[PDB]
Amino acid sequence: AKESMKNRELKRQLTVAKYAKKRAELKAIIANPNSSAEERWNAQVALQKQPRDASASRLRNRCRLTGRPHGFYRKFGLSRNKLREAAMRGDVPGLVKASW
Amino acid sequence: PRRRVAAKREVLADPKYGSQILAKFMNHVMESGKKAVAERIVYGALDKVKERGKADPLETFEKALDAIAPLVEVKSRRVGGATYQVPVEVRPSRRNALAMRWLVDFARKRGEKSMALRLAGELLDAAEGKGAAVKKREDVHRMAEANKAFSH
Amino acid sequence: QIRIRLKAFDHRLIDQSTQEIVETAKRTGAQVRGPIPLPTRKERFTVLISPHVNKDARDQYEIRTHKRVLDIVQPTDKTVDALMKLDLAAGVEVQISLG
Amino acid sequence: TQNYGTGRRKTATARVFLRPGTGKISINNRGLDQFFGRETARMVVRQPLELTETVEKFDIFVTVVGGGVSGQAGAIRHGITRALIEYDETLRSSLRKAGYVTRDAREVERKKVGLRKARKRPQYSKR
Amino acid sequence: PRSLKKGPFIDLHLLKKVEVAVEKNDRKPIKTWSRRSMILPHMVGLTIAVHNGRQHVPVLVNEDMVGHKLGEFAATRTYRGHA
Amino acid sequence: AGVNIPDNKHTVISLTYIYGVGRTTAQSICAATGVNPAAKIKDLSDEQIDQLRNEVAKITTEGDLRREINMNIKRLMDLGCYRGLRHRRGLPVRGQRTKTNARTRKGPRKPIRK
RNA sequence: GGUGGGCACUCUAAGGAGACUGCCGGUGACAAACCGGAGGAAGGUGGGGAUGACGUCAAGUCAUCAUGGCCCUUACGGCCAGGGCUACACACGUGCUACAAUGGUCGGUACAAAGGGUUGCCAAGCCGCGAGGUGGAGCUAAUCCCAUAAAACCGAUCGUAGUCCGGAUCGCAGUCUGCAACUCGACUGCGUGAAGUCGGAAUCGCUAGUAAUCGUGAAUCAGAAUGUCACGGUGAAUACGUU
Ligand SMILES: [Mg+2]
Ligand SMILES: [Mg+2]
Ligand SMILES: [Mg+2]
Ligand SMILES: [Mg+2]
Ligand SMILES: [Mg+2]
Ligand SMILES: [Mg+2]
Ligand SMILES: [Mg+2]
Ligand SMILES: [Mg+2]
Ligand SMILES: [Mg+2]
Ligand SMILES: [Mg+2]
Ligand SMILES: [Mg+2]
Ligand SMILES: [Mg+2]
Ligand SMILES: [Mg+2]
Ligand SMILES: [Mg+2]
Ligand SMILES: [Mg+2]
Repeated sequence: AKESMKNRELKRQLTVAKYAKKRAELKAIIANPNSSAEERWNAQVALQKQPRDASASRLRNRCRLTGRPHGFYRKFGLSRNKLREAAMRGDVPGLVKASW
Repeated sequence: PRRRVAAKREVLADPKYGSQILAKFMNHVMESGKKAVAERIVYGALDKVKERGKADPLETFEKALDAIAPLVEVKSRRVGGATYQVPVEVRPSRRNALAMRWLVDFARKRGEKSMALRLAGELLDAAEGKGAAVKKREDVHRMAEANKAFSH
Repeated sequence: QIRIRLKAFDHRLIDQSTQEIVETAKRTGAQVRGPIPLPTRKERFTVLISPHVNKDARDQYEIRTHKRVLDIVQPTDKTVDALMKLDLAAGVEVQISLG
Repeated sequence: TQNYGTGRRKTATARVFLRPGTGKISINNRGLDQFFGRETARMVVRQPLELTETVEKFDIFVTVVGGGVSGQAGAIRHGITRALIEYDETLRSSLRKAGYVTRDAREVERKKVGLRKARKRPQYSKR
Repeated sequence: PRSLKKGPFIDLHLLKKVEVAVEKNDRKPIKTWSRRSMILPHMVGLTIAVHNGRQHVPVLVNEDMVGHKLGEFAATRTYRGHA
Repeated sequence: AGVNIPDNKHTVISLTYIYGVGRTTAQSICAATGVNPAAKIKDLSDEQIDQLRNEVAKITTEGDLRREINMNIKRLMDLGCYRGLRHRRGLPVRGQRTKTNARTRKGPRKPIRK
């Protein structure tokens, strides 16, 4: 949870959102059956031309407050040990301790 | 245990013979919650008994139990150097359950084709009193009487 | 014929909002069909409570989502649109259809 | 005419209608034997009739939802018992003695934190 | 295995370097870090120094290794024997 | 008959014994030429036993199958790829554990030193 | 229930009623209380959960965070490409699958609960043996999708064999996600078919919808569960007693 880690992952989603669209039609052309290899290879090399740090699958989300990789819940934006703090103080709306 | 708080649970659901002992035996032969498989096994065994000979299966089953339930049992107690095996008269409720358990246990290792046939064979043998279960019963009796000096 | 849907995280204020919208609905003189209690969503989480290794040390939380459905007949005076600011205030989400 | 009853057992719910007739017995628009195939379900569903010995007098219409076979049978028995009480409200004693009106409230215990089943635990090696 | 919708995968720089070096026949190993690459059928008879993890080991290409990958010819762990 | 085919058995099950035909292949053979797999091969006429011989002689059996499998193994052995190296030490070649539990490729337990 | 229609019911979710030793009998220091009985859906804190007193173990965490002192400041700070955390003579802990006939296959059919989905679910039809591919409907969802529950029941066969048991391992050919499946993904088809015949000393969980067995969902997550957390189906034996 260093400063460098958060900064570089932030740069990662910035770079991913930079193009965020050329990937779509490149992969569409690759995956299109009625596309022919003549232009499909060109789309392949165009896809591989972009910087490697641009795919969505390289994004590992972290806690919005601590930048912690493990223990994440996507309903909220926080980690395992800050969601409890937020909820037990009553900050998180709708969340209560449950028995059922 | 110490509390003596749990009373008995009564379920009496014989589907086609109207006997409580048959339902309890179906409980004994059951494994992993297969009620219906146990019913099929018991009914097949009784049908094999009915087909083999003119004897009706229910009376054969009942008098096979009456020829297998033990009369006295051995219970161990230590004294600091030796454990003596005192005899106690089995309660009228324990004997039925012990007989059923022994019957099904030695049926499971009879060795012939199917469980229904194994039960059939065990019932035929016990109605005359010559199986392994009656050997176990008489072994228990002779052990218990051999330790009659303790009895109290 | 209009359709009114209400959502909330708790039943106090959504019940209050339903009662006040329906009484305003009678006020204009329009027919109303009663409040329909829809099934309430219940979403649960289990979270470890120790900063380090204790797997059985867990705490369990849940969120409940309550829904209500109303409809009316023969409307003429629509101040509900004109009271939309007052009609929903804090934690009640209101949907209108076929206005 | 007719009588109504509702039954509930093991998350299985049943609506029962008693009418005059000759025991047609309909469950979800199909026959009893076509519904419960060769098990004790037929006897356990039939008992509240021979206990009050009016099996031939009543036609029974049944709708069921939820649960498994045994839960469905128990729910039907409970519903028929309640409807029969609603029909001839003097035989409460017989069905109480048989324990038929008593609704069994046993349910599936919830799974626990740190446990595998509701009560099973890991093996506890001490070293 | 890679889907046959796109059979061949090859790194662009390594591909262009190999297809440029074919003019002047095998004279020096081509050093590279792309173990993911698959041997092309048209580059046989040329030697590639693939990254191992600390240095580059040389591999000579024959016909019986076309469908394989470079990384299979540079072992990454040593295990010179327990005893 | 065949190559020591076992008799007194259903046709498909007996046909399974030929090292190169399993259960889907045996029933495919039984279906390509009309025979009843419910019928024991002990009771099949030679006029159809030779028909099954013709059907089985189409793909591979015994000697040629083992020969090609061993040829593949030796090719992997002598190429020098990771698969071959892992395959000559008698260790699992598909990425399974070796820290513990690789006993089918490593045979007996064979203790440690003294 | 496809339509008109009804507000009976079921169900859904809000407000309430009910069980408190209340009534009767007995025991009791005519005290607390104990043993029974009636009524009742529930009787004796009805069942399950949450809630953890003062303190203990200088118990765990400086690596979620925060923080005193000490330490590095052309390196103990940074960016990148590969590799490693996946190694393997061995020992241990926790689980899944079996060793079969209360079973394995082939065909016919019955019944759940809970939950996830608009950077998502992803149908009908068509193409493949299959993983899967085209297609684009509907759904901001008690409406559409995930999404046929399995064990059970009915009919045939296998007839006690290391086998129509068991599936490890290996060869060949593939699909999908992803810039990229060699190290090191998950599934599919064909072939192969290992140990394993109920386990020494020792040792574990469980008192009723429990143990045992059968399926289903979710979080994390592009892809990756025999783990974790939940949901239901079938459904026992035993407790004399306190040496
Ligand atoms: Mg910091
Ligand atoms: Mg990731
Ligand atoms: Mg009573
Ligand atoms: Mg529950
Ligand atoms: Mg141990
Ligand atoms: Mg009492
Ligand atoms: Mg009472
Ligand atoms: Mg606690
Ligand atoms: Mg210390
Ligand atoms: Mg320490
Ligand atoms: Mg790197
Ligand atoms: Mg690790
Ligand atoms: Mg098999
Ligand atoms: Mg207990
Ligand atoms: Mg269960």
